[PDB]
Amino acid sequence: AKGEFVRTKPHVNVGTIGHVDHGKTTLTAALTYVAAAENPNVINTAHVEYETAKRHYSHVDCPGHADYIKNMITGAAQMDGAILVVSAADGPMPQTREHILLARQVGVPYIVVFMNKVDMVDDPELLDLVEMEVRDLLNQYEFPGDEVPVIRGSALLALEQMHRNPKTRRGENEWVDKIWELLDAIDEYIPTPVRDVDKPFLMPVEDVFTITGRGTVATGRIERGKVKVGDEVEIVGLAPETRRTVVTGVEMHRKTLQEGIAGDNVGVLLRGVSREEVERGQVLAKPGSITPHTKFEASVYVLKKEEGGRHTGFFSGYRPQFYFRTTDVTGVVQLPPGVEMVMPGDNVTFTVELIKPVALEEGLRFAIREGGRTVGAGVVTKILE
Amino acid sequence: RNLSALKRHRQSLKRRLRNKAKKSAIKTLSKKAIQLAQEGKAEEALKIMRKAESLIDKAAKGSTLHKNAAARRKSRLMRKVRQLLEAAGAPLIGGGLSA
Amino acid sequence: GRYIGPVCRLCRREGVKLYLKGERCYSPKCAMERRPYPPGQHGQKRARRPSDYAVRLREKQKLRRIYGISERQFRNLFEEASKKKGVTGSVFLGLLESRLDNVVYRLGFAVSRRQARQLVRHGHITVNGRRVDLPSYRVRPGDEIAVAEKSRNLELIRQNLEAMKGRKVGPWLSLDVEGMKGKFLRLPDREDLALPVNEQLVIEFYSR
Amino acid sequence: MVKIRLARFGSKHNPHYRIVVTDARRKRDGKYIEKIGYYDPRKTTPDWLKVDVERARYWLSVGAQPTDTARRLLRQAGVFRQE
RNA sequence: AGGGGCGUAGUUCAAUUGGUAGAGCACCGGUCUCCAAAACCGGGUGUUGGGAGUUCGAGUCUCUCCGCCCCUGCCA
RNA sequence: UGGAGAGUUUGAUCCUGGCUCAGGGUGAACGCUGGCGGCGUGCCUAAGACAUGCAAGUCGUGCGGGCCGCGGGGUUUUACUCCGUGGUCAGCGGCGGACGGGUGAGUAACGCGUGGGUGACCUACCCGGAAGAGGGGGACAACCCGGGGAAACUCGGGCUAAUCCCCCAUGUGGACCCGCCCCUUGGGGUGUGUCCAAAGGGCUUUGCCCGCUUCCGGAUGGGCCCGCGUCCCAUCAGCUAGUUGGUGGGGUAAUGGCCCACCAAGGCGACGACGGGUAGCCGGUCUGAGAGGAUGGCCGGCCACAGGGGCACUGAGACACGGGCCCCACUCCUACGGGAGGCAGCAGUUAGGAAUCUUCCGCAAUGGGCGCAAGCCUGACGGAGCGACGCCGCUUGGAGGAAGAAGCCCUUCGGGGUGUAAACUCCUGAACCCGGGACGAAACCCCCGACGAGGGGACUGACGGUACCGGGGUAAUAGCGCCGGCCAACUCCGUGCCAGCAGCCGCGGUAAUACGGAGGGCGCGAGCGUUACCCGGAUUCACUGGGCGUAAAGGGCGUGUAGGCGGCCUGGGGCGUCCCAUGUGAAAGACCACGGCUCAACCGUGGGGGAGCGUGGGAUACGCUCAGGCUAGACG
Ligand SMILES: C/C=C\C=C\[C@@H]1O[C@](O)([C@H](CC)C(=O)NC/C=C/C=C(\C)[C@@H](OC)[C@@H](C)[C@@H]2O[C@H](/C=C/C=C/C=C(\C)C(=O)c3c(O)cc[nH]c3=O)[C@H](O)[C@@H]2O)[C@H](O)[C@H](O)C1(C)C
Ligand SMILES: Nc1nc2c(ncn2[C@@H]2O[C@H](COP(=O)(O)OP(=O)(O)O)[C@@H](O)[C@H]2O)c(=O)[nH]1
Ligand SMILES: [Zn+2]
Repeated sequence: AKGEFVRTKPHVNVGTIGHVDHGKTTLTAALTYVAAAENPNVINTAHVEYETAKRHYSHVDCPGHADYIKNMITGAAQMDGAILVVSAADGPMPQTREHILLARQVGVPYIVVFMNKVDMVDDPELLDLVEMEVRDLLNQYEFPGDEVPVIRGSALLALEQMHRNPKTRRGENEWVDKIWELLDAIDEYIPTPVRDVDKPFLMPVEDVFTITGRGTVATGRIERGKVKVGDEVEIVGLAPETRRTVVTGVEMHRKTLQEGIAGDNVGVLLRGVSREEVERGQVLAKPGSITPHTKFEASVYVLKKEEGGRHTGFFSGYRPQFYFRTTDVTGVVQLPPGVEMVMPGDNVTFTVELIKPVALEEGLRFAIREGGRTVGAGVVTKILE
Repeated sequence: RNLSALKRHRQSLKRRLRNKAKKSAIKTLSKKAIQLAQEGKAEEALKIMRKAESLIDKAAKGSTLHKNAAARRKSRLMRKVRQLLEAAGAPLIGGGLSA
Repeated sequence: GRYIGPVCRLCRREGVKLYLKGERCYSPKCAMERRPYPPGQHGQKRARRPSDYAVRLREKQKLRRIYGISERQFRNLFEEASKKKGVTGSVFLGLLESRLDNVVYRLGFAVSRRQARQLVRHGHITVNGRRVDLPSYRVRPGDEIAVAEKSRNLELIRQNLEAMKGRKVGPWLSLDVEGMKGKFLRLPDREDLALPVNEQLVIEFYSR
Repeated sequence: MVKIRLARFGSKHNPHYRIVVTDARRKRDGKYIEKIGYYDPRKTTPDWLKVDVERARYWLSVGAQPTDTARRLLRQAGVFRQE
């Protein structure tokens, strides 16, 4: 009574964003119920899924808030494109801003803005006006705003049409189609990145579960290589030392996977590992691939006010939070004799002294946030300890 | 979800009902005999007592009372019955009770 | 595993000149011929009167250092010698001597025991036909030890089998110099082994 | 019923059975009724099988049902051979 | 992962009048002694939890982290 | 064939006496460190809760059907589809699901250990022997049809087959009542009277093979009973109504107050009843000179339990781990009326905890169930995996190599130390590489001979392309504790009753072998330390093997109950005691000898002990007992 998972169509990670109370959380509940007719078998992030006819999907419905940034910011890094939701009732409200500028900081390529809440207050301009403010806001953050599939439609209505009768083929609602318009037009425009399955294993940890009868499961999107049952791995980071075990379970969206390749949120039962023994900010990798570290030098670039950042500079002995992957650990700053007044807009190379050991590795990039703002970003240079 | 153990339960209830009856018979039939063996009904006493004694060794044939369990029931019948007849009344028809 | 390390250092410490090198430890520099005093920063200073314990500890260490054996193995033999019938003193020595790696050294082949060990370990030796590579192998009476065929040419087996021109072996071991052989005629005795060690004083070490 | 089988002794990768007249139900290596012989399946010694002549026959003449591969050995030992 | 609390000298506690940080126990030197205790002279002994933000200036008002407590979350 | 002591009360001494240490051990855990292999071994806690998958089936040579692929079309074509033959889904019937596997909750008890009893009993399948297997009738499934239901499944009508059920006969024989003889608890024989048997199946067919029936005996396994043995508290002293006995019944395979009427008043207890606490018992295991003490994990035997609790059915056997019924708690489904489950099976989860493993491979071997057999099932088992958890083996190199580099450390500034250590030179070649590559497996079965004995032939390997062998082949890991005494091992600096150390005595207050670092050293090494617990040392609960005037210890003193102890001579008994024979004392373990894996660890074969207790026979000094005698004790 479990069921296996078979591969064929390419996989892709997505996740709705936008201002809180707009449409993200429900349209997701819409897209899902939709692609479940012509496709048989379908405050906290909700990894869920839908399969079209050309590809497989993930999708993250992050809560969003000037409170749940940390939870949010994570899920972004793990996606290949976001469905920026916007309500025709209000427009480009603050959260909509925050999310985009943030969705940019965390890398992320292309966006598919879905104009939800179309079914409300009919207006010649309004509907067409919005499409403006967005493209103005997207480029105001260097996005291809003047060429970003802008589909329009009301999810709420789309969904309520599904609860009546499950099966509902293409456009049998002047409604159940704008979703098929976004859904269809979504597998378009936003490509499929290069997933390298030649490199050693490494999967950062997002959430950790204790599956009754089976053990602790570590979910995350494999960053390189692949793992199958019987594979040995290492839980490197945030602990006395790096514990080692073998994987005895791999699954795709609550379903027995066979060899999970890179770029797919897969869960993995780890051999004999207690729950308080595995947490986020950790990384499951190939024995020997990467080690735990505290101090390192990095080529960091400090953003200027203009781009969010500080506007006073910081001297040696600054304590911000560095983000490596699904993590966010603090660290002191101690660098060259001089370089003292390192104010905004510089490319210095200091040294961090994290209080918590994290799987560092020359070549890995990161970001710095202090005072509710990305004060900087860079990459790991040489490793001291 | 299940097993061919059931084949034994069904089979169980059946023969549980088989010797269940064969048993209660010997019983109602053993009393009927003594219930007379003391009235004086010498003749029909042995008649019945002779019948009872049959049904007894009968069950003994199968898994009902096998061996001694039967032997005993008999001793106690050909005992209580005779012990009531010599309570005034010679043994009429030869019956089972050995003269 | 076995010791591995500065050895004349032990030749020193123990007082008695030991032979853990074969060639050098025999020349004008076994160190006991230059600094006949213990190693370390002190070594050449007033030696306090050794405690009854020290005495035994040293005596035992001496013996076990000669054969380059580990304490674990060394002890077992001793315990083993106890249970067996006869004076534990001799018996112990016997067993100790029956050690292949050592029997090899005793018959030439190897200049030292540390070398004799690598031979047995690397194959080069044989027992009644088949080859044994376990240094701890215990040779019994009547067994003939012998270099392996593929070994009979090695640059070492030569020299070491060369210096055996004349030099006689213990009255408990015979030797065919040309046909690299040798038999364990009899079990060696306290006397036969002129060892600078007091056995019945080492037997004391394993009591209290 | 009573039988004549092999109870495994020796150790891992070193079988050394003991031919015995136990009882059918007993666990294989449990308490047996009487040892009558042994069998070294690797004949790593000029005596990889010995059997109690007088005894094997006794038990046979009373209902002991030799095991399949057990009989094979009793036979080879000359149990049945009546000449 | 998200809420809400707490964190000032060694230690219990002060300035909810935003203008450097003060009180008792305690401790540290000096005289004295072998060294203390005692007596007498003389001393605040501070990562205000870290680091940034406003401010001419922040313990105080904003943020973001750290550790700890408490309430909810959490089956690939 | 076997016994070691030391530190610490004093200014000093001797004694007493406690504390502490050196030894061995462990299903361990914790710290630092960690290369290989072999054999062991791994939930000690929550007998807590558990997703999933598997751990028990098999026989068509017992029987009748459905259904699919095929011989030949019943007729002349697909008609009443006969039957051919191999399949497959259940049903009926049979044997096995009562073994094997798990656990230690309960249990202080005939539960276990041990030795016996049963004239008071059972034992399916397996052997040996005796006599049989002749007639006859009938039912329910399956299947057809009808019906209620979410499901699990259930109701009704009606065919039908058997090794399913029933009636009659045969009575070798057996059971039961009464009489008799032997015998002695209910056993064996006999007479008269009742009552009781059975099934056909496959062939290569008046003969076999597999069954069936009744009886007798053998085996094996068990039930019940009994003597002796089996922890702590007496601040627990009295306990008892089915209680103790009887008579007659019920009950069981069988004794029994096991249960029930009725009668009698008993039964038990300081030789520790009753009660409370703790605990499965044993072979053994650790320690110990021994006597002892501690313990009961893995292996083997016995018992008990299967979510908690009660109960019966079937059956040779269960009051039944993956059977049933009921109640309870908890988990889950529900169409809300009733449904489903029980890992202390294998593996895995979670909780608890200092802490204890793979949802592996194979039935090739051994063993089991069913089968004529082929063969099927087998998380028993054989293996592999993970963990220095343990024991054993192996490696990190070998030989050269300076009146002795550097660096670091000391220094009476000459030098000493690390130190043959390194470097360097030769040399061997763990790993790895290529090639070859098992043992475990010879029987079921087929063939000649009778499917007997004997001879011959074929198939079958999970571990594994692993062990192991040949050839090639690189210098290739080292750590942990300790250095005041006990106890092996010392110097410098820092520190200044601080920081800290500490098993015991104790170290630290400005020259600290005692703290911290360094140099150096000692011990051990893929380990080394730590904590916990057991024995030892502890003759410190003293049987072996101690004590009480003042060290802890003589009762305040009488009188005396139970109990313990008992002068001299002689005889009977022969209980203690001692001796001989004999039965028992499983295996494994331990010990000893010899073998097999290159050794060892592991492992096999053989050998030798042994108290206890049963039996028979014997001894009679001493103890006891009976009897007679004595006067030295005692009393008059
Ligand atoms: C930021 C949080 C977590 C980041 C995590 C990691 O980041 C990364 O390390 C990443 C690697 C480059 C990283 O270091 N990110 C770290 C940094 C990356 C920074 C990149 C790219 C930039 O370039 C300078 C880029 C945004 C740049 O800025 C411009 C924006 C200016 C905006 C001004 C603000 C305006 C008007 C405004 O109204 C405003 C506001 O927005 C916020 C608050 N109040 C305001 O009033 C423009 O849009 C350009 O595009 C990797 O992606 C990792 O894999 C990761 C995802 C785990
Ligand atoms: N007017 C309108 N309301 C909508 C639409 N879709 C969703 N809503 C409603 O908007 C509210 C918030 O939607 P939600 O999915 O929670 O957005 P998010 O959770 O903020 O991403 C709810 O009441 C939804 O039912 C729509 O298309 N039109
Ligand atoms: Zn030397």
